[PDB]
Amino acid sequence: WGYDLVHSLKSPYIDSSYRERAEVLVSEIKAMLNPAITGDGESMITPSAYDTAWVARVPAIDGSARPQFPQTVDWILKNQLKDGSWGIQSHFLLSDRLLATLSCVLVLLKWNVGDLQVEQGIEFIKSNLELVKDETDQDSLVTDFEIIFPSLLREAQSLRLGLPYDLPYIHLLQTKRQERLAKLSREEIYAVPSPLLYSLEGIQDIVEWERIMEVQSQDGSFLSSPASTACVFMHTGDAKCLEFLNSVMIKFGNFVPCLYPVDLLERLLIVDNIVRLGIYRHFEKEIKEALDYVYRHWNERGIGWGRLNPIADLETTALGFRLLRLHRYNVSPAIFDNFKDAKFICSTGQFNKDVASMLNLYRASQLAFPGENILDEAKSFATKYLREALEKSETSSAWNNKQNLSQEIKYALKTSWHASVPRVEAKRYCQVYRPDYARIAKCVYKLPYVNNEKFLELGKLDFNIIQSIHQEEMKNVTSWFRDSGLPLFTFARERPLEFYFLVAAGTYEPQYAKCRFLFTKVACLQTVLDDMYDTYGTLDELKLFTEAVRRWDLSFTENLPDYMKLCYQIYYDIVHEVAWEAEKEQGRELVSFFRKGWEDYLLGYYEEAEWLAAEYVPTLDEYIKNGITSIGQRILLLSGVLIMDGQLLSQEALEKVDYPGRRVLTELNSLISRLADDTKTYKALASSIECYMKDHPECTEEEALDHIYSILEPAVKELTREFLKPDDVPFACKKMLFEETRVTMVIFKDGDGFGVSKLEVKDHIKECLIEPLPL
Ligand SMILES: [Cl-]
Ligand SMILES: [Mg+2]
Ligand SMILES: [Mg+2]
Ligand SMILES: [Mg+2]
Repeated sequence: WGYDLVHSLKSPYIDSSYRERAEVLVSEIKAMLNPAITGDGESMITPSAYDTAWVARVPAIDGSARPQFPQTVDWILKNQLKDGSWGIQSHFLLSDRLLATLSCVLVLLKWNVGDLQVEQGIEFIKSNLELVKDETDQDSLVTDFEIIFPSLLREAQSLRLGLPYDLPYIHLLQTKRQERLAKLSREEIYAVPSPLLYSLEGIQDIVEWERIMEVQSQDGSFLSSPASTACVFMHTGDAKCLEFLNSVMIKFGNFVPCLYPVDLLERLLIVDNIVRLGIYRHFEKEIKEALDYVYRHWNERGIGWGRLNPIADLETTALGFRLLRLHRYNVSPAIFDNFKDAKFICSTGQFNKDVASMLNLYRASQLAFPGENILDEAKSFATKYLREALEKSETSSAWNNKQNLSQEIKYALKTSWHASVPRVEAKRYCQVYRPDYARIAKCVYKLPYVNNEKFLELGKLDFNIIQSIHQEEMKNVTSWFRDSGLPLFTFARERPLEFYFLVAAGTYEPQYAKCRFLFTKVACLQTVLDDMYDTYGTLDELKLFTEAVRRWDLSFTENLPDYMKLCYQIYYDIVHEVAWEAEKEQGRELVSFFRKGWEDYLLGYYEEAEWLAAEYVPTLDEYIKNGITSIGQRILLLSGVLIMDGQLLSQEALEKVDYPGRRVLTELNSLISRLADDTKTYKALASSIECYMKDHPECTEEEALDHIYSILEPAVKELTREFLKPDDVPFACKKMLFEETRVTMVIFKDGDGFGVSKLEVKDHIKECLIEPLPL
């Protein structure tokens, strides 16, 4: 550890060829995504054999005895899998194969063709149905399986196909079907668009076709389902229905997907994945183009996965809310009123979709601004839902286990967005992201623009390049620390890597090396100043040191004890090196501004020193006032933020994020740091807890702690708004301040009062800065 560990590191990814390879990946990715955000190749989605077979049913509109779309028949005949089923070969899901195979077998029979495919299709259905012993064996269910399959299977039964119609599992499905159909308002199907419009082909005996057009989508589809739309068409001859089938055939050629379009959801999944992989900074233009389009279609009623959906979708709406707000678009969490009742519902659709909706709601809820009570409710509700989902047997289906759903859920619940290490989360996601990820709706499908090899390849490479660059910086850091004189103060612990990590883990970009470096010097100085003021020094010594702080005269230190003479000199050098760099970057005078900041900080320390010497316990108001200034986060933050390559902060601009006395970014960080620190430790002079109990003699320790959190929680919402707020402050500066707060919040998370876990601090440095991703 320390100097020796760091200088032994030898990362290959520093060589310029790796960055050059990464730039080819970036260009290839932009080319791949171009049709999805700029062109017309939108909605890239795999075939649905099940839906294709429904479209193949439509008889020629000229009245002749052939299909209107004979290419779909040809497709089906040519795409049977080796086991006799239809579906995507890479991923086997019983309900998907059962539904799709029975659908294809029936359409082939209609047109009197593919006798061999039909024979093999029937064998698969019969064979696999007889393997189901109990419920646990059915696996994950595609959308509305319980409703559609009994209906489709009755159709087969009327044709007397050789299927096991009398199996227990079959009877169970009918039972489940009746159960779903009971809670159904029939009269409302025609008045209020609902999830069931996605599967009309499964409830033909219920639907009055002459009334169903009122809930048709503007593009002629029924909830974007080709199968469902085709069904309505054969019953009504509706022209807009036909136009929708035509548009889908024109787009895909000889097949259809199970959802079309998916323009809104797809765009958001692309951005989500790019962001979580840590590679967003390469694709600013594409992310703006994607989100601008989503925002154009953002409305008070929420959004569906496609822009023409007649009803909003919680999964897509919650994802959109989060990404839009995260990217500084103005959205209101009142859109979640659309998914309420007399509160929330979303306990109806297919399981994976329901879980995805609640994960997205849970995540969106963490981006709350002050006074946004509905997000507080959303959080509670989503948390409760997700905790229950873990206890559900569906969560442990073979399919869900293969995708580690329970792990994803558990990880989501233990993960607080505010208390996160950004570089570490991206690293972890590169380890979970799947190029061949399969999703569920009416059938199993993939979105190749969202899930592919290139994303991951760039993700891993980019992470390793960034990390190797940081490893070289850590050599400079440790090299500087060693010759700095700081190691001489043996009453203070040496933590240069921990302070480096504090900034590098959030502000990682290669151009901000000077920012990380100066930040690390100041934090190293501060830990020594801190131990000097609250532990090592005597009041009389500290009065002398505090006086020299006021004078800014090196010659004046002749009065000080030897150890303080040295401390003053290092302090004086570091302050003025930071100042010089800042003036270089900013092009204006900043020495006076920095000196004032250091004065306030250390006078704060001295006031605290006087309190200790007098065994004085301040009121909580006094404690907080002093603690915001003396915790020293402010002057530390300024020492990094004013020296970010190419980021100009006028005085006016700076005062929007730094202004002692106001609730701006640096002030909120100071307050949050002080209190998150107290809540984390305090048990191990006097803290905020102890101060409240002096102010309120009768209150318990529990009441005292609870009150501290009542100050914390609102502060964190304000931090979030100040960060994301639109303004004329360089966003990179705001992000630096925010990300430093986030890493701080990781360090002090879960405040039981015992103290900080030093062992986990090290593990974070290891994961983030030491060990690369395997390629
Ligand atoms: Cl998968
Ligand atoms: Mg202290
Ligand atoms: Mg201390
Ligand atoms: Mg402490």
